[PDB]
Amino acid sequence: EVQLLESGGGLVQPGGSLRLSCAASGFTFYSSYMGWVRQAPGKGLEWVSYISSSGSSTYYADSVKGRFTISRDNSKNTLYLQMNSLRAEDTAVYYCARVGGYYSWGNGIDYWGQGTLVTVSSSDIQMTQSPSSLSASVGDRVTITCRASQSISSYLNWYQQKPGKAPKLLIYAASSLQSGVPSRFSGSGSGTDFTLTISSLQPEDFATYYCQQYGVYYPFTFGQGTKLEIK
Amino acid sequence: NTTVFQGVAGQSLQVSCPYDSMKHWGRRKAWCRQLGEKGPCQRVVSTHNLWLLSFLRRWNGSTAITDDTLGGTLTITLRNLQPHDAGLYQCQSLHGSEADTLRKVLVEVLAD
Ligand SMILES: *[C@@H]1O[C@H](CO)[C@@H](O)[C@H](O)[C@H]1NC(C)=O
Repeated sequence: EVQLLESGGGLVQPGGSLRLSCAASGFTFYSSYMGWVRQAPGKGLEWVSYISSSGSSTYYADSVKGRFTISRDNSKNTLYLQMNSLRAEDTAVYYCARVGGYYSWGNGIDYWGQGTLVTVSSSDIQMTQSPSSLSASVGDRVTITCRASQSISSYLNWYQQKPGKAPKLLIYAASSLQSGVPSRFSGSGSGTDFTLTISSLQPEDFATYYCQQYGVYYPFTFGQGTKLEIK
Repeated sequence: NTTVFQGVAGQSLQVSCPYDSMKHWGRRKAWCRQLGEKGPCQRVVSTHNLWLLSFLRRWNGSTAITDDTLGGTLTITLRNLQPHDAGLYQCQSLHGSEADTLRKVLVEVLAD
């Protein structure tokens, strides 16, 4: 039922503007916060913008700050991102994102859109993942670590991006699993160092895994990512 | 619709809830968090048990509550606002086994 369809991606010459419109279906739009998150081609995630339930609270990343303008229409269930005065490094896949909290930030970006490609012809809290690459076999216990600079207590979220497909929320609040997540996944951690564990690895788990700070400090920064590929 | 109350993270936000001082005379007040359209309202703070000492700030976590009884005004003060403090909230008048909703307020937190 739930679907998010982005529109407006493509090629734009530098300096020009571009609008991205996201159509939302199958849930309560006026109650959930919304956002846009980007992924540079073959690179990690990066949050772009977030907008409030009432639309009267916008939060842009420092890079796009001053240039992009997030917007929304609850009567039409649409989420806009106006990228005026674009730049050459802005190019990436842009992902329409639901927050999944009844007027609250909730647990994390639960449902992602499939994203549209936007190309252009030519302090912070560091979240670092150990390792970056990893080659495993089917049925191997795998452990991934995520480190924060300043303490974040228990407000960590793990997302799992399949090859080429959109991400999806795996672990919320570091400890607990999202509804529907298989039993084998096990998240854990507190403070600065957190760990995710795959017990008895299954074939469909080979993918990229990202961590994110979600709840304490408004730089909701993502992790650099760990690529669990096949041996 | 409902009123939106914006606050900058790390700063304090003072929410006001006027009520009929005579209709709710002798009834304590509460400030709770709405968990859904039909979901329950999870209590955050409540005025002091004694109805006389309700004007003072009862503190739970980082949320204080004062209740001007004679003037009839429920003030809530959220100090050091955090992103997880964002959400929909209810001012309530508690009587017996029931709670009447004085005002529904959306609390949003901004960055700096
Ligand atoms: C204080 O807040 C916590 C967190 O919501 C809640 O569980 C508790 O019941 C509150 N205490 C009172 C006295 O309302």
